[PDB]
Order: sequence, then structure tokens, then C-alpha cells
Amino acid sequence: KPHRYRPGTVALREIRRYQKSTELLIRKLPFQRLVREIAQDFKTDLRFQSSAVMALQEASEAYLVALFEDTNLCAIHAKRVTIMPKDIQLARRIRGERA
Amino acid sequence: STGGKAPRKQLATKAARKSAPATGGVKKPHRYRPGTVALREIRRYQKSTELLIRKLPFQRLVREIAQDFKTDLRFQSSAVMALQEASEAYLVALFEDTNLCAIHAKRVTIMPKDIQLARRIRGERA
Amino acid sequence: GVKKPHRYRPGTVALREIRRYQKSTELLIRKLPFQRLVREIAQDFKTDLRFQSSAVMALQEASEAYLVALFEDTNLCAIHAKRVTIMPKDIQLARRIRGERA
Amino acid sequence: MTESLVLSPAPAKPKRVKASRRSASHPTYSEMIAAAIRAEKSRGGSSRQSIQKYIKSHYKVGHNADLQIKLSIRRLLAAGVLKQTKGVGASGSFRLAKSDKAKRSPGKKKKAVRRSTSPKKAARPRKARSPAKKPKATARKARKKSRASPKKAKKPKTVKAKSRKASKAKKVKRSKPRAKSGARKSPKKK
Amino acid sequence: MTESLVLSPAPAKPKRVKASRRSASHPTYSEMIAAAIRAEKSRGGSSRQSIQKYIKSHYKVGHNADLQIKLSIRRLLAAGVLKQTKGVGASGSFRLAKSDKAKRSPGKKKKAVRRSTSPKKAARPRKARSP
Repeated sequence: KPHRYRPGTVALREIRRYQKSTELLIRKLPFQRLVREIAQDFKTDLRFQSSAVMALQEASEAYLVALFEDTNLCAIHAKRVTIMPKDIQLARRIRGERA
Repeated sequence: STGGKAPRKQLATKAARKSAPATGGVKKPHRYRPGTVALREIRRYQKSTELLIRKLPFQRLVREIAQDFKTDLRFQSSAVMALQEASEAYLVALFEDTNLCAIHAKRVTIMPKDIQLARRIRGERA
Repeated sequence: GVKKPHRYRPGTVALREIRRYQKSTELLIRKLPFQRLVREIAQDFKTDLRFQSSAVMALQEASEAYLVALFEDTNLCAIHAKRVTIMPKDIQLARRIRGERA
Repeated sequence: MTESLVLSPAPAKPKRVKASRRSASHPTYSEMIAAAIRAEKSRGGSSRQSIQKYIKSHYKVGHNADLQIKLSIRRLLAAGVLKQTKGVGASGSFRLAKSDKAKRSPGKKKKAVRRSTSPKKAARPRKARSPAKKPKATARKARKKSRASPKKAKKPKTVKAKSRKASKAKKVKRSKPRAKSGARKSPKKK
Repeated sequence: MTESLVLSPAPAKPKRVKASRRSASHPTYSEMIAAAIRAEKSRGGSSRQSIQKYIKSHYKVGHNADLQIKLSIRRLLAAGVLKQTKGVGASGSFRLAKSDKAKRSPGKKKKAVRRSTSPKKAARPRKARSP
């Protein structure tokens, strides 16, 4: 029988690893393709630099994790551990991102 | 009208359901409930165009804070009024977000739990 | 399944406590917790203050005896009210007649 | 919870349980206090001696019941089933919580006019030879509602009409003529 | 109105055995649930169905009485003469002013015993074979 861990506890030890991190958690190649594709929707035949692509990722990574911490404070207000679409929409409205 | 010298069993024909707080039978359940009257105010206040806090006490509030910052300061009527309108809408804008925070926790009234969450997300606190 | 203790009635051990504490010459407040308290009180008005252990003992002894004498003074107010409890009503009255509030 | 209090004096208490047979109505140990409470027939309630007497028909003289009553009162207070009245007029009168709801005090007029008419009904025929008849001076409507003559008169008509049994209606002219016959005996004429 | 006009059926429906010197029903809404709470065998009080069974009799006011029952229960709460017990499967635990909720250690509460099926369950084997 596997040792196993209680659900939700492995997140606590994952937090102590991911907060203490200096990297981007989204793979660079899918993000590079994603940026080029959405850029083509507004302007075709565009070239990109590796540093410039990383700059978009670094801003996006900080934007999402800051939202999650803001969304986390919305989860406790709802008296539950799990954050949900209701949490994100409320966080976006207060943050001014819903307009 | 069973009497018994006990209120809510006493006589309410001497009293009245139509706004007669004299002790008697149980009043009519609506009783111009706080939800109904509050809807009257929000309809009126979201339609009207007026300042909704007292002017001179707000000016006195600014004077109190100004005196500590500067021993002698000269104010203008427009400047105090300009500060008030931004200050009035500040709590108006916050209450819109505060009300939305209440609905998130299956709640209808705003509580100090809401204000700490709304301000921190905006970046005002912490 | 431990045997049920021979519990004393409430207030019975207070007589036993009095016997030890009336004979006690020690300090009821600990050293380090009181040392931090006096340092911050001085720091609240004037910063960069040093301290001595002998001075700390002097601060503790005077404050403890000031409160100890107050409790006996406060007790005389309780009997006047036909009670043995000590309340802020007793404490505020005990100070006021002696002073310290004006 | 020492041995000299849990085994040395115990045998008396479990030996005498649920055996108040002489008072056949509700002989249960927990129900004796309550039976006294309904039997007291007072607004203030039953004091210590009153409740002791009302419980005492037999099977109860108080070798340890004097303190067992206090212990049971503490148990009933922990259960929250006791309502009482203070003051020196009633020396610790106690009642069981019989839904006699508590409410605000003010509004106590110094008369009870509604029940003031009952003593006159008791007195007048009893002062006459014709004894106090059945409660027919005022019907059940008297404590159904509290209204004047038209509303206290229309309702008895409905009371009699809704009961459509002719056999039942026959009794109102066979039980009432007894009063007519006794009006010959109690006053000498008319 | 709520005591002189709305309850026009109140003189009409319990007209018969709401007053009787031999035995009478409990007046108005003062003490209807009282005897129901006291003469009770359930460990968790009433459940808004035992209330209907207890109050229901040969006659009752019965006109929109579901409203008055809830209103009376809530008002008795607000006064402080009704106390309840928490639960989920108990379908509510309606009890009297008995202050049994203030101070008590949690150890579950399960009392349920009655010898009604037991006599029949004992008569079944003999009936199946030799009375």
C-alpha cells in the first residue's frame, strides 16, 4: 500500500517550494507560439526577440500570481478553501480589470 | 380577542395595524419592512443630484487635519467642496465593491470583513 | 478511570495560598517579562535608554508593593459593600479616596 | 466522588425509586414536583412547605428528601424547566415551566373585572334555595373571546345551529324544565 | 384584526372542545406545543410533522395555521422561552424553554425504546406455530 497524503496537504509543501522560486511556470515555447499567433490577429509577419517574449511571460506570471493571492483573500471570505469563477470575477471587478 | 391580559392576545381593535405602536396584537407582517423603505432611498438617491454629507463639519474635518500639518492655512470654498465630492464618491465607489463582496459570501449586508478585502485588492492597504 | 479527585470547594485553597504568600518574600512577576515592559515604557518617551538588573528589581519591588497595599485597601471597600469580591468599582473607589486620580 | 459518598450511603437511594403508588395519579419520581405544581392552583406558585405538603400524601416523609428536593431543583434548573417568583411575599414560590410565557411587566390594573362577575353568580342563587346551577350564565364564548352582547349572542345561535342533531336538541327542553320545577321549591311562587 | 377580524373562524372551528370542564384544548397559541413537547418520546424534540400529529385532533382552528405556528415559534424564541437543538437528520429539534443547550459536553444523544413491535414480534412465532 502506498504511503499517500491527505488531499490538500501536498499543496502546503508545494507552496513553500513555489513561493521560493525565481522562474516562470509556463513553458516558453507554447507561450512564444501563443504570443505570435495572437499578434498575427492584429499585425501579420512579425518578428520577436527571446528577451521580449520572456518579458511578456514575466509580466503575465506576476499578473496571474498576484491575482491568485487576491483571489485567495476572496476564497476565505466565502468560507471555503477552493477559489472559483465567482472569486475571480469579484477580484477582477475590484482590481479594475472588468472594464 | 381572546384577551387574557397578555399582549399578542390582547385587543388590537383599540390599537391599529396602520402604524399604532400601542401594545396589542401582532402587527401586519410587511410593516413597511426595511427592505421596502431602503429600496425607496436607493431609487431616490441614485436618481437625485445633491451633496449627501454636511458641508461645514466636513470643512471642519479638513481644518482639523490641516492644522496639524500646517499651523496656519488658508482655504477656499471651491477647494473644500472639490475635496468633498471626491471624498463622497470614494465611499460611494467603495460601497459598490463592498456590496459585491457581500454577495460573494452569500450575504446581503456589508461588514468589516468586506472592507479589508476590497481595500487590499485595490492596493490601498498592505 | 482515574480515581475521582478530592476537589476542594471553591475558595478553600485561598486560605492555604494566604499562608504561603503572607510568608513569601519572593517576586511574583518574572524578571525577563518585566524587564521588557519597563524598557518599552521608557523607550516610549525617550529612546536609547540602558538598564541595570538592580534598577529593574527596584522598579518591580515598588510596583508590586504599591499593588499589594492596594489590594488590602480595596478589600476594606468590599466588606463595606457586604461582599468579598474585588471589582473595578472597588478598585476605582479605593484609589479615589487615597488620591492618585487627581 | 469518594467511596464514602458513592457506595457507603448509596443503597438507600436506588432502593427507593418509582414507587409513589399511594398517589395513583402520576407516581413517577420526576413527576411528583410537577403534580404538586399543577395542584397548587396559584399564580405565584408553591413554596417549600406547600410543595412538601402537596407531595406528601404517603410514601414521602423526608429522611433525605429535604436535601434531595434541593438536588432535584438544581437538576431541574440545569434542565431549565422551572419558572418562579421572587420577593418576600412568596418565600421562594416555584412553578414548573408550563408555557405560562414571560413577558413585559407594565400594565397591571388593580382589578379583574371579567372575573369579578363570577362571585355574584356564585352568591345570588346560593343565597337563594335554588343551588348554583351549571355554568350557563355565560357560555364557553366568555373565554373563547371577549366581546359585547351582539357578538356574544350571535355565536350561541351558531353553536346550536351547527349541531343539527334533533335528538340532541330534544335535551334542551328536558334538562331545562328541571329549573322550572325547582323554581316552585326555592321561591314559593314564580 | 389579527385577533378580532382575521380569526373569524377561531370562534367557529374549535367551537366545541376548546372549552369543556371535563377536558379542554389549549387556548389560542399560548400553550399548544407545550404538552406536545412534554409528553414526548423523541430524543430530538419535534420535527414539524410530530407537531402536526400532536396538535391535530377532532377539531382545530386549522386555517392557515402553518403561518401562525412558525410566527409563534419565532416570537417565543425572540422572547427567550424556546430553545432548540442542532442537527441535520432530525428534521429540526423543537423543544420548550428547557435550558438543556447551555452547558453540556458533546457525547451524542440517542434514546429510542418502545415495546410496541416487540409484543407483535413475539406473537408472530407462536402464531406461525402453536399459539
